[PDB]
Amino acid sequence: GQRRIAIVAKLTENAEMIVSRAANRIFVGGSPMAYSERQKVPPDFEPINIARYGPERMQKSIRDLDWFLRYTTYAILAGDPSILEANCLGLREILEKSCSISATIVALLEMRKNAARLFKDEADSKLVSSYISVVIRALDADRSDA
Amino acid sequence: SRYFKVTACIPSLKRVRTGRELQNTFFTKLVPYENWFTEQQRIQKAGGKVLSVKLFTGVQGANTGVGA
Amino acid sequence: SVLTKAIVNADAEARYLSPGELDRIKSFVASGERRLRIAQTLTEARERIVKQAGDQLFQIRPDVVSPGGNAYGEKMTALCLRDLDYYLRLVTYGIVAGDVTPIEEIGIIGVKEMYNSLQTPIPAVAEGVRAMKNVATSLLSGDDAAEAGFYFDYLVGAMQ
Amino acid sequence: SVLTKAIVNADAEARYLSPGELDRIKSFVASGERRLRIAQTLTEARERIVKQAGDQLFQIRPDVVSPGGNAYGEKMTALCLRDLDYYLRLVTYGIVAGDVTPIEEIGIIGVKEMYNSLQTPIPAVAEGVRAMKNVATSLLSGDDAAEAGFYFDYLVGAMQ
Amino acid sequence: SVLTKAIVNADAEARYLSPGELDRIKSFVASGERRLRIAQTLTEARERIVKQAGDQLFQIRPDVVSPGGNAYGEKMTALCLRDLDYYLRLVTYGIVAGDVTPIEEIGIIGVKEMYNSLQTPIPAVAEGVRAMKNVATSLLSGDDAAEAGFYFDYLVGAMQ
Amino acid sequence: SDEKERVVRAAYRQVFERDLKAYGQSVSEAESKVKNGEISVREFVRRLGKSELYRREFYQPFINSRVLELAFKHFLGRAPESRAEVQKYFSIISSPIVRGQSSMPSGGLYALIDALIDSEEYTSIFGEDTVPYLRNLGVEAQPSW
Amino acid sequence: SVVLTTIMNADQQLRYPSVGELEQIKNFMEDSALRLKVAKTLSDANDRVVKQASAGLFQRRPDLNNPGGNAYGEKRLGSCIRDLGWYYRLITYSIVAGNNEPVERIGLTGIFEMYRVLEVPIPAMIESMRLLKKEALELLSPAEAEIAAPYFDYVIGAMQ
Amino acid sequence: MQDAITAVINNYDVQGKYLDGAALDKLKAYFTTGAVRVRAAAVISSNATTIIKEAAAKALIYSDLTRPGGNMYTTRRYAACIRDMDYFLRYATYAMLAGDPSILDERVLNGLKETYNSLGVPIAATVGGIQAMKEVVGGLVGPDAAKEASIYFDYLSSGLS
Amino acid sequence: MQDAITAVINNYDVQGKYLDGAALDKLKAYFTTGAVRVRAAAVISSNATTIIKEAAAKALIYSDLTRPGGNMYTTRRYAACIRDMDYFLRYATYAMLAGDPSILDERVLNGLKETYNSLGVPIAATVGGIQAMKEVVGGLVGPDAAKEASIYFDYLSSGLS
Amino acid sequence: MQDAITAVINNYDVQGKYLDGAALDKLKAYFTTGAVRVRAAAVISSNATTIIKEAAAKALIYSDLTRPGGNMYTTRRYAACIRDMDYFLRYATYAMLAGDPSILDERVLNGLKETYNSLGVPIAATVGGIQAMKEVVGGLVGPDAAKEASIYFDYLSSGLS
Amino acid sequence: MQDAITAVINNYDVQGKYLDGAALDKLKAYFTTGAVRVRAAAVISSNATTIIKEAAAKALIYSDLTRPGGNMYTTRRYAACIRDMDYFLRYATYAMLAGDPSILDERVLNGLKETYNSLGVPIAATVGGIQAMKEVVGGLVGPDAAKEASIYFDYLSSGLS
Ligand SMILES: *[C@H](C)[C@H]1/C(=C/c2[nH]c(/C=C3N=C(/C=C4\NC(=O)C(CC)=C4C)C(C)=C\3CCC(=O)O)c(CCC(=O)O)c2C)NC(=O)[C@@H]1C
Ligand SMILES: *[C@H](C)[C@H]1/C(=C/c2[nH]c(/C=C3N=C(/C=C4\NC(=O)C(CC)=C4C)C(C)=C\3CCC(=O)O)c(CCC(=O)O)c2C)NC(=O)[C@@H]1C
Ligand SMILES: *[C@H](C)[C@H]1/C(=C/c2[nH]c(/C=C3N=C(/C=C4\NC(=O)C(CC)=C4C)C(C)=C\3CCC(=O)O)c(CCC(=O)O)c2C)NC(=O)[C@@H]1C
Ligand SMILES: *[C@H](C)[C@H]1/C(=C/c2[nH]c(/C=C3N=C(/C=C4\NC(=O)C(CC)=C4C)C(C)=C\3CCC(=O)O)c(CCC(=O)O)c2C)NC(=O)[C@@H]1C
Ligand SMILES: *[C@H](C)[C@H]1/C(=C/c2[nH]c(/C=C3N=C(/C=C4\NC(=O)C(CC)=C4C)C(C)=C\3CCC(=O)O)c(CCC(=O)O)c2C)NC(=O)[C@@H]1C
Ligand SMILES: *[C@H](C)[C@H]1/C(=C/c2[nH]c(/C=C3N=C(/C=C4\NC(=O)C(CC)=C4C)C(C)=C\3CCC(=O)O)c(CCC(=O)O)c2C)NC(=O)[C@@H]1C
Ligand SMILES: *[C@H](C)[C@H]1/C(=C/c2[nH]c(/C=C3N=C(/C=C4\NC(=O)C(CC)=C4C)C(C)=C\3CCC(=O)O)c(CCC(=O)O)c2C)NC(=O)[C@@H]1C
Ligand SMILES: *[C@H](C)[C@H]1/C(=C/c2[nH]c(/C=C3N=C(/C=C4\NC(=O)C(CC)=C4C)C(C)=C\3CCC(=O)O)c(CCC(=O)O)c2C)NC(=O)[C@@H]1C
Ligand SMILES: CCC1=C(C)/C(=C/C2=NC(=C\c3[nH]c(/C=C4\NC(=O)[C@H](C)[C@H]4CC)c(C)c3CCC(=O)O)/C(CCC(=O)O)=C2C)NC1=O
Repeated sequence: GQRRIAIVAKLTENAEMIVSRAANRIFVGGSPMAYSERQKVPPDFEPINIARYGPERMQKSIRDLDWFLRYTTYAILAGDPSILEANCLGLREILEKSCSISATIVALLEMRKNAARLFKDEADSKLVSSYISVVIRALDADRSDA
Repeated sequence: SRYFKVTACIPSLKRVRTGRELQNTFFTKLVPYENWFTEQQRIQKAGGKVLSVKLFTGVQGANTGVGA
Repeated sequence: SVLTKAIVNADAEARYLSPGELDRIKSFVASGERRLRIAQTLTEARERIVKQAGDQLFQIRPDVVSPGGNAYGEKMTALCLRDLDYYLRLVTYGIVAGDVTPIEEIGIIGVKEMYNSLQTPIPAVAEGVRAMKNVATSLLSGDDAAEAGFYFDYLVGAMQ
Repeated sequence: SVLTKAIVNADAEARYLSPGELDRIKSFVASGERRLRIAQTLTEARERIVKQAGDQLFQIRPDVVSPGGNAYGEKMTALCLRDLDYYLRLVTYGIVAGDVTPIEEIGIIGVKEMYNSLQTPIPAVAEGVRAMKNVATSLLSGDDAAEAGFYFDYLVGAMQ
Repeated sequence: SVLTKAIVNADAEARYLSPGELDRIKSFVASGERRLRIAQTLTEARERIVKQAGDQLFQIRPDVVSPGGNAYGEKMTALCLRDLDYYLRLVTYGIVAGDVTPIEEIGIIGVKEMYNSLQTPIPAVAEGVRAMKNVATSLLSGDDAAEAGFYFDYLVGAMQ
Repeated sequence: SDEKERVVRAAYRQVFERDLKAYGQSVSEAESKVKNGEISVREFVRRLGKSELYRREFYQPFINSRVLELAFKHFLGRAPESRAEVQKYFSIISSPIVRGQSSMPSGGLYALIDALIDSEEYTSIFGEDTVPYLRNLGVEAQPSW
Repeated sequence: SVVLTTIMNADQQLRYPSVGELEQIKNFMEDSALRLKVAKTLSDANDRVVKQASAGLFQRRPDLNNPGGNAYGEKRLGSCIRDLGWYYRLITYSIVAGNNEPVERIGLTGIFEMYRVLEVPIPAMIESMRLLKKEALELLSPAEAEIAAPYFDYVIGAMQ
Repeated sequence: MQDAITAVINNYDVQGKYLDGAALDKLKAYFTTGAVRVRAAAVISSNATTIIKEAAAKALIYSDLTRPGGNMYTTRRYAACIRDMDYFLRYATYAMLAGDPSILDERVLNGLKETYNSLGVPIAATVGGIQAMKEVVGGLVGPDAAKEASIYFDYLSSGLS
Repeated sequence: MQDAITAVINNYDVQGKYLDGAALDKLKAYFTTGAVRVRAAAVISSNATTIIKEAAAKALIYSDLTRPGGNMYTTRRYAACIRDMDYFLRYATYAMLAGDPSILDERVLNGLKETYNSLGVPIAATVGGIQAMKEVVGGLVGPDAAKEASIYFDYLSSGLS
Repeated sequence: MQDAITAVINNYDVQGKYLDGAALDKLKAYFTTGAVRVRAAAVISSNATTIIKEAAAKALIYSDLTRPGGNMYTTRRYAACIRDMDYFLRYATYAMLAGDPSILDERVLNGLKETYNSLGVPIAATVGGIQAMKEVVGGLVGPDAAKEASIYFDYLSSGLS
Repeated sequence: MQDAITAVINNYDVQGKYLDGAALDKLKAYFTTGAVRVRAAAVISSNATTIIKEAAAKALIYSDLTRPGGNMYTTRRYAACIRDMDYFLRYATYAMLAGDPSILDERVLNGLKETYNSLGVPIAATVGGIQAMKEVVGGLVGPDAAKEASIYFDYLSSGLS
């Protein structure tokens, strides 16, 4: 109930910072959140914001992180991570032609850890950590998925 | 009217079903005479084997009492 | 028989026998003596009916007793008369039974497959049964004629 | 009825009627005027039978007309007598029909659920039906008495 | 009980235990202490509750203690009190078990055939259970009495 | 305990489209053995299909060509998908005797229900233990024709 | 095999082989004399084609032999090369067979399920089988290439 | 199932001769039974539940079976036993009307002892209940066919025990 | 089917929005009333047969419906009417638990008016029975959940009528 | 099940050896003769009913088996035995086409011997009918496929006995 | 489903005529165009998945279908594509192997508009996706076999719209 409402409200109030830390960590060569339209493992082989990817890839890159954060709040209000895992079950096959999967998994890890930073770990810090861990767990393998 | 009491195992070798496939891989069930042939052919078609057949219900004389 | 059919129906319904079901038994047991008399008459005249049925069959369907036709030889004709006697015995069984399930479980199920394997003319066998029915009507009374003709027409319809 | 039952079975098996079924139809049509006379007698004695069955039921189970009784009160007893008349009418319908298809479709399927809904004693209603059976067999000859009463015990067994 | 139904539903769904499905498990393990306390508070007065429900049932239904009733006689009255104690044991079983499954599997499936073969008033038994509920609710606290009355009314609806 | 009743009441709902316990009817004879260990759920469903209760309810009021479409939804959880399928099942229903192997208790509804239950599709999806269920949009790939 | 596939359909439909089916069964054998040396040439390259395919696929996808790769290390490379040899052997078994049977029945029905707990990239296996198909025809003539290309197309058409 | 007429028909049909005077007399026996069986069956069907109640009262009720620690204890098991008792009565009436006990071995006795051994049903209590059952039913229908009913009841008891 | 939470989440997903303050306040309103609905549903489940009991006694029986020629005449029609009335009660309970009429629209209301028109069932009598159980449920549940229960019964009655 | 090619393939796959000279020799030995198998199968399919006719005439019919008392009494048992005869002939043709008795070992002999024992079927009469079919088939097909059909006919007869 | 061979026979059978010169010309034309069809079928296979990906990139993706609200907004809606497609391939590869519309009208394009209307699924978008695959298969297959594949794809698109 009201705990879940407060948890999702706390994510929504500063969702920008959570995406910002992950984007700045995995994207080097500029400011990733200048490309966000809201303003309007060997982990990283850091893509350059203009050289390797380009603007059209950059917009998808910035959008999908905020989309992931939004669906986490969706499942948080929901009872289970079904909305998450049904949407990240076969996602890497779509992504991997233009995806650094190892780059994205470390971004998800940073997102989970930063979201845990916000809360006091009553049950809230473990809840968001468990929900975001579902995305990474269902994403990695490339063969247990789909 | 008579039901054969048999036991058999039938493995599925083309689909690898993933839920409660233990009650469907070995069974004993009374099957009528009129349906026993078509039921027994299914086990052989699937690839399993029948372990035993027992007439159970009736007599081997047949003649009257066969119909049902 | 009627008892077997009624008991089977009530057993399938999971209940004791219905008011039609009991009265069908009382009427059958009331008719039993005349059933036995008709059976006694047919059994006593069993050879004459078979002979006249064979005569009428071979006079109405000569193609069977022609070259080919599965009834050319003397042994083949004897076998055909034996089959007519078998169906007469089945009719006598059914009359005393009161229903036709004993006939169906013995000589009516698979008859098409067997006669197609042998290539015997099933319409010819039906004609023989019709001749047997005519002989029985000639050698019986009226009400007994109707009662036996019910089973004879059942055999004719089953061979169809 | 017997006709509906035989025709339904023949249609379900996709075949013409059997000789045994035809014989049962002949017996049923033969017993028709006797069945009609029995039904006419019961219809003419419908009110005395209901009243005597009421007295017998109240004597055997006066508790039902007690304060903790389903039929406590003159209006509840009138409803009990009305149900009694309903079941007598159903018995006459079954008598003329020769079977229990109309009785079943009208007054037993769901009767347990309805009487549980109304909190009424099913064994008490069966006792009333048996009292009806006694009063009705008191006004009929022996074969006719057995004929009506055996429908009555069909109703009693169904309410069980 | 609760665990059995949850695991059965999950296995029928062909998946692990749902996160929501484990929530009922956590709630049960949380409320187990309170339900055990309520269970002992009910068990400490088994004969007293049976007594007071006895006065309520006998005063509400002189039918049962009537000459036509089944409680006429100290022996069968004692049998009725033993049945009431049986049902109190069943409901305390259900209270400790968290699901009504033990109650369903001990005393409501076939209870109708039970009391019909014994010729006993199902509404009278339901009235006794309701009086037992009233005495128990007086004997417990309101919040836990809500769940206890839920179990008791499930039993009342089951015997009806 | 309490699971055999759950399975049996689901069987009635799937076969007759609703529970018959509300009315008070039941196939008591075949009901016991499926609980009881002799015949499987497949045999129990076949006895339910060829029982008198199903014949009076889904064979009397309808045409044969409608009885096929209702039996497809009852014993297979789907609709007939091709014209050739309808010809096969109608020719199975319509004839007095079809026979399979040996015996001939195969008339109308009895022959059709045997053909439906012994089909390759039935004993690949609802084989031998499972009460048949609706294979609607959520469950399987839905045909569009 | 083609005979196995035809007999499967014939036994499934409960009938003999068809008039258009024997025309295909005979045409499957008449080209067997030519096809025997076709797989024989591929048979006598078995430890060479896959060895040269290793450098062709691992150079293309360089993440299969890196620290974050599934085939990192000598013994991990050996497993991938052994898988390539296995699939080459199976495809030769199928080309000396006819229909998809040897590959589909043994090492094709459930590769997704095997890799489900094994973590080996299906899109990488697609390029591996593409490379194998490309490096095995050049040993053959274009006349044999026409009798070889579809037999290699099935692996990369199935895993997709 | 084979009734008396069907049994005689089969008996002379496997041998392969027309029915004779012996068969006529054997069928005449069942024909001269004269519906006393159907009257007795009608009476038993009329008062079936009363027979079950009295037999249970003089078999198992007010005893260890109906107290804790019994196969009869609890409503589900009692309902199963009473349904089985109704099964015994109905199939006994069926065999009594048919004239032949083949139905009892067909579906009323075949594997019944094995199922009871698997379950835990006391055979002796059921047998004694059936023993009281033939007495009550014979008291009901009358002495004309009481022996005829008792022979099928004894056949069922011998098969069960 | 859908409920309050699922409806809100899908309504914001279709736009592509984060769950804002208004959505969290609607979930505020749904969650604060939760236990009342649960206890009301428990009371309804425990007293289901008696709610139908008084509803039938006050709206249907003792009228021309149960006499011959009425729709609810005969045991079959009586059992069918009570089963329908129970269907309505149970689905109203589901709608009250979910906080949404989508389940009622999806699995009850469609085909219902057309089926009743086909079979001749009196829709006015059905609406009267639904109002009867609405009154009975309001009496049983009490002030806490009376309105929340009654709104879905009123929805069902308005959809039928 | 398996034929010559599939048997060679999986018999080599069990130890993971590529097709060698002996394997290709076995495959060539199969392919060099299967055309005669095709002709024999076509002739058998065209003359199936006559083969079952003459086998029954010279081995089963005109005997006490078809006389009253034998297993071949009644048209039902006659049709059942002739259907079994047809099944044996068709599976023998399948085995001859495939060049491997795995089809007979799986879809013919599996669950047949003990079934015949439980049904009372005469195994000696069945074997005699099988040899009658083999004689007729050898007469029809000619020297080209006579031994090829006869080997699998003997396989079926030896499996039965 | 019909091919050219079956279509000519069916057309010449309802009017009861033997195959004349015109029928033999149509069958001859199909037999002469019987190798490019087989080759282009294999070319469409293998490169099927890349064809679908390129067609999706060319028509579907980079539009409103991917933004919030579209019918391919999330995955599983994206996943219903590639599926949905792989049909329109698969089929019409069947068409340009047994060349006749027939199959495309009986299995794929029949009630598809009704299903799409009941499920959302922009028909104009799914027709643009079809034309994209038409272009990609015309590019991959070759100069002469680009046609008749263009024919079947155009038939599919026109029938859908
Ligand atoms: C795995 C560690 C080992 C192994 C196993 C293996 N199993 C099968 C086939 C079946 N396994 C089951 C299992 C179950 N049925 C149930 O009901 C349950 C519990 C609910 C279980 C665990 C069954 C019934 C089958 C047969 C049907 C089927 O194939 O699905 C196989 C396949 C055998 C075959 O090819 O026929 C295998 C290989 N194999 C190993 O090497 C391990 C030691
Ligand atoms: C005579 C009117 C017709 C006719 C008959 C005919 N029958 C046979 C051979 C057989 N007939 C039977 C019959 C039965 N077996 C049973 O179990 C029953 C049911 C009681 C019957 C009726 C059998 C078994 C045979 C086979 C031989 C045997 O009995 O051992 C023949 C001989 C065919 C042949 O090829 O030899 C004939 C000619 N033929 C006619 O033309 C009439 C229409
Ligand atoms: C009388 C011997 C027993 C008894 C009966 C009793 N019945 C009611 C009320 C009703 N009974 C019916 C019955 C039927 N409806 C049908 O369609 C049929 C089939 C023909 C029957 C038998 C109905 C519909 C009612 C409801 C009222 C109405 O008819 O409109 C009551 C009243 C219950 C109450 O007021 O709560 C009673 C008492 N009571 C006994 O004690 C006898 C054993
Ligand atoms: C009491 C409120 C009502 C009542 C009851 C009554 N019961 C009997 C006899 C028996 N009751 C039972 C009950 C059960 N067996 C079980 O397994 C369970 C579940 C736990 C129950 C409740 C049994 C077995 C008997 C038979 C005797 C025995 O226990 O051995 C009687 C006596 C009937 C008689 O004919 O003697 C009575 C009177 N009577 C009322 O008036 C109340 C409504
Ligand atoms: C009664 C006098 C004694 C008794 C019986 C008892 N039986 C069961 C359970 C079963 N009984 C059956 C029986 C049959 N099913 C059939 O179809 C047939 C043939 C007509 C028979 C005989 C079976 C299979 C069951 C299991 C399923 C069921 O309950 O219906 C029980 C209950 C056992 C349990 O709880 O599982 C009982 C009590 N027990 C006694 O002590 C009496 C002396
Ligand atoms: C009762 C208060 C009123 C009444 C009702 C009545 N209904 C039927 C028959 C049916 N009712 C239903 C209903 C449903 N099926 C569902 O799945 C749902 C929603 C989940 C509902 C509401 C159906 C399908 C039927 C037809 C099949 C069946 O009978 O089960 C009847 C019987 C009509 C007849 O005799 O043919 C009746 C009488 N009748 C009244 O008078 C009341 C106002
Ligand atoms: C015929 C030459 C002999 C003969 C046979 C006979 N068979 C049966 C009954 C059955 N036969 C089978 C056979 C098979 N099942 C299989 O899977 C296969 C191979 C694929 C075979 C051959 C089966 C299953 C049955 C029982 C089911 C059924 O028949 O539908 C009978 C009937 C026995 C009876 O009356 O109970 C007979 C007579 N009889 C002879 O006289 C010949 C020696
Ligand atoms: C993709 C380019 C477009 C699109 C499609 C879309 N389709 C569905 C769901 C279904 N599509 C089908 C299609 C078929 N079934 C058939 O049998 C055939 C021919 C053989 C076809 C073409 C069906 C039946 C379904 C429903 C069942 C299923 O999914 O298999 C969806 C899913 C809709 C939903 O979420 O419920 C989608 C999204 N979407 C786009 O944006 C493109 C324009
Ligand atoms: C809420 C869960 C969810 C997601 C995330 C999702 C993603 C998603 N990403 C897509 C594309 C894409 N996504 C990306 C890129 C990226 N993707 C990332 O998650 C990274 C941040 C980044 C790489 C670093 C690119 C480049 C494409 C275009 C397709 C291509 O790569 O060829 C597409 C195909 C349609 C399109 O082009 O928009 C989907 C459906 N759908 C879902 O249901």
